[PDB]
Amino acid sequence: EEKILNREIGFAIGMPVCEFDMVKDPEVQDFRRNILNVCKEAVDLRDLNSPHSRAMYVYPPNVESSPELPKHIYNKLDKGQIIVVIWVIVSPNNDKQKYTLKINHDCVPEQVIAEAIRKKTRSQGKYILKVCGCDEYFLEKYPLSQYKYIRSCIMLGRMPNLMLMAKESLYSQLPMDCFTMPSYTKSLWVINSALRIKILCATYVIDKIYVRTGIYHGGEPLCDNVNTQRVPCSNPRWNEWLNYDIYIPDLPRAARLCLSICSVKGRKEEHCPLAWGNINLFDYTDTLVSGKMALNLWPVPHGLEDLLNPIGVTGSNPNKETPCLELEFDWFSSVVKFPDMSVIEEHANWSVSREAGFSYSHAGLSNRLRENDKEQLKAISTRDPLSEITEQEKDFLWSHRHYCVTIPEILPKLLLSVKWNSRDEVAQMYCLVKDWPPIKPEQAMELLDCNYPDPMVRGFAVRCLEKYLTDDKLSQYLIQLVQVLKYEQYLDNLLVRFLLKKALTNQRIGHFFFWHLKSEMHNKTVSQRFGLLLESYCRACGMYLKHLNRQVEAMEKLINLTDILKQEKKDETQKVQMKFLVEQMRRPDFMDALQGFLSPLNPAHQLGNLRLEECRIMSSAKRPLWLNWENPDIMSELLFQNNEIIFKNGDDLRQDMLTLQIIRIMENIWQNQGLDLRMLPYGCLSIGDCVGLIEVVRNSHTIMQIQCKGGLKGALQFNSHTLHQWLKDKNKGEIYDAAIDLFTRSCAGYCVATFILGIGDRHNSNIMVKDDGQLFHIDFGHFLDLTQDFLIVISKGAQECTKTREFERFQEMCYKAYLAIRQHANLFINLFSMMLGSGMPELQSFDDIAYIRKTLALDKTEQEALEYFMKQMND
Ligand SMILES: CC(C)(C)OC(=O)N1CC[C@](C)(N2CCc3c(-c4cnc(N)nc4)nc(N4CCOCC4)nc32)C1
Repeated sequence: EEKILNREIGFAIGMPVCEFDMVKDPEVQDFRRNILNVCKEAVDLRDLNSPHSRAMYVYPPNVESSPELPKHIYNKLDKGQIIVVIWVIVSPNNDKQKYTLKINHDCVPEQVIAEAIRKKTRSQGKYILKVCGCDEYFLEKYPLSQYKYIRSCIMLGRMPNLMLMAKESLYSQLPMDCFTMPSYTKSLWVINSALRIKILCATYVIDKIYVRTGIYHGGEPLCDNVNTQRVPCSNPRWNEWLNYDIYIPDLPRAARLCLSICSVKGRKEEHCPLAWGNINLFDYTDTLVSGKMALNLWPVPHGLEDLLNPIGVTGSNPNKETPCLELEFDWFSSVVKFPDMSVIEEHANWSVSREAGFSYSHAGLSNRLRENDKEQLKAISTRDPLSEITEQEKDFLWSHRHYCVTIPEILPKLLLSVKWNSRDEVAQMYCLVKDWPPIKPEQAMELLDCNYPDPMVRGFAVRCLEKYLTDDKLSQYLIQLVQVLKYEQYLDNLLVRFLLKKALTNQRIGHFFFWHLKSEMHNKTVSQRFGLLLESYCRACGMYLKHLNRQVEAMEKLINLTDILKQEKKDETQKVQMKFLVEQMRRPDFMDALQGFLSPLNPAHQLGNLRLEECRIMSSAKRPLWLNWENPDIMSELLFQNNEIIFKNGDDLRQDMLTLQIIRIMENIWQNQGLDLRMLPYGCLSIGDCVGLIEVVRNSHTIMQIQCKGGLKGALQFNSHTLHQWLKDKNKGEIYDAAIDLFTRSCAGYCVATFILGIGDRHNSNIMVKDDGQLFHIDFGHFLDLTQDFLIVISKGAQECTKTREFERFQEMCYKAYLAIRQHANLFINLFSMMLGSGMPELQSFDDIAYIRKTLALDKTEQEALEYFMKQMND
């Protein structure tokens, strides 16, 4: 009953559910109970129009956000019409019969079905369309071309193959979801005292040692940092009150105490942080902290480059056998609470009245209290998220804060201009935020990074997402939204409720939401937040938990298998290693585990029997596994008969994930702007700590393999004409011009992309080509830091390739692609900035992201940046 569900949830998270019941923290227990309304709401949405609504949850329509087709996509159609193949399975022999239609691109699925019934009968509401080869359905009345599969077929010039299926055949396979509810003052503003914190002593701990402290709002100090006196190592007792230059009523809601135990060496003094810890000055119930408190510290993360870690996670280290700092806060003879919104609202009105009479009767000059000014506000509004905003500009923005509500896009600049250590300014900012006009999701996401910790600011950003973020765009930005959950002060927040609700009403989002959280469960700084979020997801996702457990079981077996191969049988032959794999595959636990589950790279792909004869232990770095499964779909032949995936144990696949996501976003920018630059963002998913899956691109070869004619030629005898000749043999005739054009467009896209992103390495073994001419890159080891062979293909064989008309057309493609991404720089700056909490070695500070500002030449004019890019291309 509930014991079965708790066992399944425990296996999915990799933690028994009873371990959450043992947690004494009232915030943990309140999260577990209070989040359940999000679960109830999602389940009710799924039962509204059951079984159609249940079918839409399990198989959501995979559509683009807009039915409007870019002019170059509409041109690929035949006078606005598409040719589709509709297949029917005629029982008993289960024969596949096809019916070819020529219909308007914007025909809804029921119109297509009716037209297929007409063509079939020439020799209605009881049927649905499915994509041949995978579990993707057309259950909603969107125009056919808006479905990503159809849109993808229009571009690429492939013919859509759809399968007609009885509506009842699908609805009968949807089991009944069993969501069951589980078994489980004074005001801050009347305290007229300055903030002081006592550092008592440290347990579980170079010349001397001290405690470095600071009051922060985000990564910004609200006052000067204050240190304790230096003491010899030993078990240091300080018993020292640290006094801060800030008054208790001026503490913002998101104010934090950031601590460090620092080391001093005498040589120039060398200071090093030994351990760190951050504390929210207010708890989840708005209570100001008081009395004695002990904090277990965390190890210093690699690449800290400062004595404190204000961006770091909040709360005590769960491992209690670590450096433990004892602190004491003042007790104001009562439980002190942050004021209600109505109290803050009254003070904001009284502040606007006081700071108006102060303007008239104040003898001094107050920089914080015309058409040239409106143009200066408009120019500041257009600066990128990493551009510096001076103290004079902050005074300018804050003084015109009411004019700012008319350029809603300026909100991030204005929020940075507020004096967060002044309750008079903050109360006024809350009122402006409360009625601020909504902004576009790509702009609201900026307000969810580490720079904006305020709950009202973050609440506004989430409300913009609830109103304007489509499920397509939510899927596209999922990795960032799951990462910014780490910046939230508390377990229960508006962002977590938005993401969970979305995950629980769209199973495609729920699948990736599960894996982005599960993959970080090894990280103790997020284990509890992500584990509690995972329990609430698993409790309400329905039958999909049974499928997720099968994916988890396959991945655990592959980690175990690859662990034995990398450790115990490392130097044994690939034949002897494959004999071990075939022996492990004869064991029932492994036979079940590595077969008959959905692909974690794309749950629409079923993975049937493991085809060991087509598998191999690769000789590449970290010895990955090349795996091959049968696609058990009734029409697998129309998509792919076998699914090939690389399972790698040892590489941090997060940088590859991020690069592949960015390439996808760049391609959408280009496609929407009428720039057909074909990219290949293949699937890559981090499954855990340096473990993951990579999608194998069918019909691909490295430049190295093409160049050495499969072993005959050696590097010393490498002709720069070989690549072009190989492409001509693979595409003879009219299909040759298409291959050269596809090669040109894809090569242009990758030249610009790798340039802007600063992708290193780049050689004949990490650059690949498909039979049809499509060029792509693999293995993006690092980021934020065009051979003669390609020019010969682009110029169709000419020796003076940099002088042909084809090279001028390729150059224009690159310039337009570069300018299109420069126009969307804030989005890319924001996507990188939101990842600053992952702990990726090549993305640790805003200085790393500033590399994009240089390649995009954001401090120049449009014509000055194009000339910079032309100089880089010519060099
Ligand atoms: C049979 C073909 C010609 C396809 O492959 C071959 O013969 N190769 C011989 C070795 C080879 C280069 N290996 C080595 C590493 C590798 C990776 C890879 C590995 N680690 C990260 N982090 N990221 C990507 N990815 C792919 N890709 C296959 C194509 O689809 C995209 C993914 N191949 C790879 C493939």
